[PDB]
Amino acid sequence: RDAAMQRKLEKMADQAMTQMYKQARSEDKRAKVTSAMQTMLFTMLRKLD
Amino acid sequence: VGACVLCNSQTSLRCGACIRRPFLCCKCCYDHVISTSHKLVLSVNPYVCNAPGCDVTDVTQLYLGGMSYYCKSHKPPISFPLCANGQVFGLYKNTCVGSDNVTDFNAIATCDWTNAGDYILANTCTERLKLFAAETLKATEETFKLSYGIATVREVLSDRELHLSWEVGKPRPPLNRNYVFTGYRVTKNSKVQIGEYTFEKGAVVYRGTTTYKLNVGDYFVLTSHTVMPLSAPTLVPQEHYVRITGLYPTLNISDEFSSNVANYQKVGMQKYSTLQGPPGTGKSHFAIGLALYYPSARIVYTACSHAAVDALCEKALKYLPIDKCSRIIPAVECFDKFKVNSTLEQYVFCTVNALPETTADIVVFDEISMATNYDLSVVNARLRAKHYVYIGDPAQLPAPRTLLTKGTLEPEYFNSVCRLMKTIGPDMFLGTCRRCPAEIVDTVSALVYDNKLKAHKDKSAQCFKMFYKGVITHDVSSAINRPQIGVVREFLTRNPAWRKAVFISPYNSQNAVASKILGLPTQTVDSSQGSEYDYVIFTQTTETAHSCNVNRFNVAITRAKVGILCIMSDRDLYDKLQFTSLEIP
Amino acid sequence: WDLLKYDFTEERLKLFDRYFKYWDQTYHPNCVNCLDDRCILHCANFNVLFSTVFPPTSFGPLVRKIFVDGVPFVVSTGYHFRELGVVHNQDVNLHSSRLSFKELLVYAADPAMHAASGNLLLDKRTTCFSVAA
Ligand SMILES: [Zn+2]
Ligand SMILES: [Zn+2]
Ligand SMILES: [Zn+2]
Ligand SMILES: [Zn+2]
Repeated sequence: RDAAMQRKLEKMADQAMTQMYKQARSEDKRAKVTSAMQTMLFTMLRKLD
Repeated sequence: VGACVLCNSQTSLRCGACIRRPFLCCKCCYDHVISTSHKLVLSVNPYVCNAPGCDVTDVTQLYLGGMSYYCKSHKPPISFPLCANGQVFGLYKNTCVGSDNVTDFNAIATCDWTNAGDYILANTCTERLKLFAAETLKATEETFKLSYGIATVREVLSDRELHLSWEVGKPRPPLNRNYVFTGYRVTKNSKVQIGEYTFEKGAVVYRGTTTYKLNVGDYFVLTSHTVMPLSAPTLVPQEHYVRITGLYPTLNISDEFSSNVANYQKVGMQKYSTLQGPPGTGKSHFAIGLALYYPSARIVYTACSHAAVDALCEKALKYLPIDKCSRIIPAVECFDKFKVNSTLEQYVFCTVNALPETTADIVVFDEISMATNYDLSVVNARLRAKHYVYIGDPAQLPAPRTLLTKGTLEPEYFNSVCRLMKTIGPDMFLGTCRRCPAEIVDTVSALVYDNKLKAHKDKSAQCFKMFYKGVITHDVSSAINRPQIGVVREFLTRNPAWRKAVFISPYNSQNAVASKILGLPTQTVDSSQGSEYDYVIFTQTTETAHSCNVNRFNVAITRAKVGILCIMSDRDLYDKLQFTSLEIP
Repeated sequence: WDLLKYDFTEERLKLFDRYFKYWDQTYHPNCVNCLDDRCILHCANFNVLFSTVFPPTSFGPLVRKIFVDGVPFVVSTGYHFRELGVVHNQDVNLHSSRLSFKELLVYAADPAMHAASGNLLLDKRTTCFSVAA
């Protein structure tokens, strides 16, 4: 009982760890592309004459 | 993702109940949440029950159910709690140090900044905790600014005088110089900024940066700004050198800056230096002789207020080349004789909040007393300098503390540089006062300068003091002493020449009444700092801690160049004054 | 023709009056006002005919200047289809404040800014109209 209650828990804990890790990575890439897009627009606008 | 402000360990946990959401390690987060009422914790996803229509947000009452956070009521059979094993579940759980004591962080995070002890702890905690405390205090001040009600122009009596209708259900901020409002105009579906204003009781007399023909509809709100998060320490680590490092002194110097030459060399002896300059000692003279002593050095002159930066620019126009000086102005009328927004110029004059990320040979930060740890930290973050020169006076006014109500803030707790120059002493000192007469210089030197400040001028025999309590009346946010103003009237009638004097009082209402009845120009002690006048008439108007403050009294009495009359309500300061006693008529 | 003239509705009605005066079904110069899909087709046919009259440089994106945070932009706000006529955006925002991710995504996709920033091109290798490089 009290071992089947535990050894099945580290699996779900580990996969939750991995999930929120990749979610944080994707969220950071989101900010990266936001910055890149905005700076591209502001650099291309300066040529407008 | 970030680093535990108490452990520096890489962490993905932030406290959701703390206003600044600081990064905390698993152990530190656990100890903080179990020791305070802070139960909301932020991760890359906030620690809140995701059940439909559930309000459980406490970290100790949540479990990892499947792929989500659930309370005990809504959890699936397979779950483990968020808050367990003396740690908080999150990223980088294996890498965690923890802290033996979380008392300082808990106190800083949960304090309302209404006690002097909060500021003492902020100035005496760890450097990262100093940054966190500065962030929290500034954010709390900004939020408290929003607590004030909106004042709307209800009817325009005349020019420079208004009538305000205030928002119901919200408090009214005091109408003085410390609360600068901003006017807003009504449009179709939006709002436009029409200038920054200050108010006083008349009906309200308004002083705006720009003049207008404003009518009913315009309403004034104290503008608040986002508080950016601090990364650099309030002071760089101290380094002492054996030779002038990064600087090359000129071989020819004038007698105007000779007396500071040795101190200039001390600037090259260390990474940063602290200068204590009493009133009328030549802090600007020292700051500009630093540049003239190192002509090739690129120097950034900074100050919290636009006024001090403008004064530095005025001195630079006097001694420094105009083409080598540039005044940085963000997108208030300031110095406009240097080229505007030129970062790469050799001499860069800019306020704290508008500084660019740049390097320099010397960074001269003037008026350290008005500075906060926030300003020092952000200056260190943006400016990379071989040498830092902190210039000011711990015996003068600090930045006003609106939230502080219990206790008084000592000069050592104004900022980190203030702490250094009050505990270990300033790196160098300006010991000659060229402004005030001998009586005032001796008085201030015995009061706040440990009998070190010396007098350049002789006794002027025009320094007078009177002990007169009078009658104290209180309005919404100030104090009035009419009998003291009547005594000043009698003195003016018996001494008409003193009608050239400038009235100074620690209260704005007393200044308004004195301007109305006497005709003299009127100054608060807070706004009189940095200025000087031939003759000064000062009334204490109370015996409260505000008027009896030694730094405030020093600033008030150091504004006189020739003569001063002092109507004292406090016996301590009256006896401390080395002035000629006068009798009440 | 004037280069800056983009709405040729009056000319379309004039042509329809001149050549198909007694054609019973109603005609919509801009396909927005159609009653259903069949009327869309029926108007699109006559528009395809009449689009061979007007200059090639009046078909495409319709640009307008909009300031964001005080910065003047050049963004697409309408289109001139050869077959559908003139269509105007309904949710065009003028003098906005901040650009969210969707706003940046849209304003980085349309050829408005890219065309307005580039330099004029003239290629002799083909016959199709060319915009820029
Ligand atoms: Zn907290
Ligand atoms: Zn920690
Ligand atoms: Zn729940
Ligand atoms: Zn139709």
